[PDB]
Amino acid sequence: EKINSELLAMTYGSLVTQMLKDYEDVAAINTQLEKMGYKMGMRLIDEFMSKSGLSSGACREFKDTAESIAKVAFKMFLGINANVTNWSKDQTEYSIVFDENPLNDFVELPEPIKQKRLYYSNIICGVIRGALEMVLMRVECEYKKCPLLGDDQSEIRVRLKEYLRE
Amino acid sequence: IEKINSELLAMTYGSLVTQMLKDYEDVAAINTQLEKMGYKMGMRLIDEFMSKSGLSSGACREFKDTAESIAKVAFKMFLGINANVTNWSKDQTEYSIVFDENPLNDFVELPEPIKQKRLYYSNIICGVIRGALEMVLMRVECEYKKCPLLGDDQSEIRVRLKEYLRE
Ligand SMILES: *C(=O)CCCCCCCCCCCCCCC
Ligand SMILES: *C(=O)CCCCCCCCCCCCCCC
Repeated sequence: EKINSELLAMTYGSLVTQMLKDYEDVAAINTQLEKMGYKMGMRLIDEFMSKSGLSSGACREFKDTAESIAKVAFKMFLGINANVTNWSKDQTEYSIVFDENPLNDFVELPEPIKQKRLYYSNIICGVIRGALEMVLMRVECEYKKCPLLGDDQSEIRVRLKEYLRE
Repeated sequence: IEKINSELLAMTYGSLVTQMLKDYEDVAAINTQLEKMGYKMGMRLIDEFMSKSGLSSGACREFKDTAESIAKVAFKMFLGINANVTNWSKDQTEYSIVFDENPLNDFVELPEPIKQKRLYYSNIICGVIRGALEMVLMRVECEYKKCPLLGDDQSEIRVRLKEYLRE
């Protein structure tokens, strides 16, 4: 709902504001926002699985995670419609692109923060990594494009590092 | 609202409190900054609440009216919490909002020295109340008095009217 989405956006906005006071190094902020999401995603995967109706085999292959994240997870948690593009030939990498992001609403980065490329929503990358670890996939996930930095759309890259064994 | 969105909000807020708790020696300042974050949010949120709640401007004429509006409508709409009003003052300028469950508190355990320092983990709620009511021209003071994370039997938030404001 819009009001709960506004409330989440403002809460996360308070977090990023706090990080900008507590850290002088934007790279450090990016790293900690991602580590914060990582812990969340390990806990969020259970809510996603139950409320999505997906089975374990919907998560057997790395290739399958693109549609689940872009078409289900993004709508469920952020109300965003995302698309999958830029597949690698070996299908170990894909990009998730989207033109809207409720966390970005009413946000304006000061010029030095833009030039140093803060990824305001970097927490999303951590959530993906932590969630996918729980279905036994170790991935790297990083932002490449964000309209707050003057880019034409948002793009997040997801790369498979290894399949895990329990 | 829905569990997955409420869990997601609880975890995002939890990362905020966790980041602030690095400043472990001035817990009072943490309480205050959490309130100021809520204060700014509540000024921005009040208009949306009025719209989704269907309340008119005259629904907010008297301070006594805010108690049911916050405890019974806002708390359900924003946190999924059912709350109750108690401990009215004789002149109806003070009431408390009491509740036994709080989704922001889920799976949270404060270390013993933080409990002794009386962190109010959910203090952002007090600021939301203060900022929202300012927009309907009430200057209020709103503080936590009891929280189960500190060993209390329930949550209690005190709301006190300081003055009716002028446009
Ligand atoms: C099998 O393929 C499992 C799918 C993994 C679900 C991933 C959920 C992540 C969605 C992004 C949520 C970002 C929330 C940010 C909060 C501030
Ligand atoms: C007229 O007097 C109407 C009363 C104003 C209602 C204000 C709504 C308060 C919202 C409380 C919930 C705080 C949410 C905390 C988010 C982390």
